[PDB]
Amino acid sequence: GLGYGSWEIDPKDLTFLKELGTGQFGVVKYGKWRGQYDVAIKMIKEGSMSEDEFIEEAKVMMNLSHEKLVQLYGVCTKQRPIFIITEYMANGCLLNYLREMRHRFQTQQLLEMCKDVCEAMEYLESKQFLHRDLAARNCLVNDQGVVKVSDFGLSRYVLDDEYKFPVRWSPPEVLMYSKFSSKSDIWAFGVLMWEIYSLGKMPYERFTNSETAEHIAQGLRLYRPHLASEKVYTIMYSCWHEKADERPTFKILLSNILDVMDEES
Ligand SMILES: CN1CCN(C(=O)c2ccc3c(c2)[nH]c2c(C(N)=O)ccc(-c4ccccc4Cl)c23)CC1
Repeated sequence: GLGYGSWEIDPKDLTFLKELGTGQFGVVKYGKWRGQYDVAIKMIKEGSMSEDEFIEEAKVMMNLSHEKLVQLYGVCTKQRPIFIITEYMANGCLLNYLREMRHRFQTQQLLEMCKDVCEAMEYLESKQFLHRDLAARNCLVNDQGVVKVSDFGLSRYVLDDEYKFPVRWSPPEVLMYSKFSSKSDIWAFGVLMWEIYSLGKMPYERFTNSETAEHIAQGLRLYRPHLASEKVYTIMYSCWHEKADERPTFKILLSNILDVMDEES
C-alpha cells in the first residue's frame, strides 16, 4: 500500500517463527507474510552489501519467475539491517542435503536435481541473466525435494573483497582473464552436476584453490563420480571444454538430460 513500492514489503506484515541459520550476510529466519504465507527473511548485515545497487537490481530479479528459481518476494529497505524476503525452502541447502547419507538417493533422483537446476538456468539464459556463482551451496531444496537455484547474480553486490572466490567452479578464462559469460555459468553447472553425483564432495577435494587453478590451466579436469553413468559423465564433461564457444547452451544440456532420463528410467 501507500509508502511501499512494488519491490517493497512492509516489515509489519511479517511474523517471525524460527531461526534457520546464519549465512554470509547474517541470520535467516522462517516466518509468515500477512499471517498465512510462508517466507524466508534474510537479514543483511550492515556493510556486507552494495545496498542501493542491490535494491535497483531487486526490481529486475522480481520479474525472474520460474518454478525452479527461488523467488524474490521483496525487500524491507526503510530500516537497519535491511531484509530480503524470499520463497521458503524447508529442506535447506542442496549441499547439506546431498551430504545426508540417510537419503540413500537413487541415481534417478540425482538426475532430477540436475534437471531442476538446468531448467532454472535455461530460463535465466533465455533472459540473458547470468547467475555468476552457480554451485550446490547456492541451491535450496523445498519440502517436496524440488531443487531451486537461489541468489542469481547476487555476487555483484558483495562488498567483501575476499569473495572466498569460487575457484573450483570457474573456467580457465575466468581464472586467467575474469571473462564471465553464459559459458562460465555452463562450466559451473558441470561442476554442480559433479557435486550432485559425488553426494556433495568438494570438487578437487585433495587440492588447494591454487593447485585447482594450475590443474585446470593444464587442461586437466574432474573425473567421473562413481554414481554417474557414462551418458551422465559425457554431459557434465561437455561443460568443461577449454574453448568457451565449444561448451553447450542450457537448452542443449536440458535436451541431453531429458534424453538420459528416458534411456535410464
Ligand atoms: C538439517 N536441517 C534440517 C532442517 N533444515 C532447515 O531448517 C533449513 C536450514 C537452512 C535453510 C533452510 C532450512 N531454508 C533456507 C533458506 C530458504 N530460503 O528457505 C535460505 C537459506 C538457508 C541457509 C543456507 C545456508 C546456511 C544457512 C541457511 Cl539458514 C536455508 C534443513 C537441514
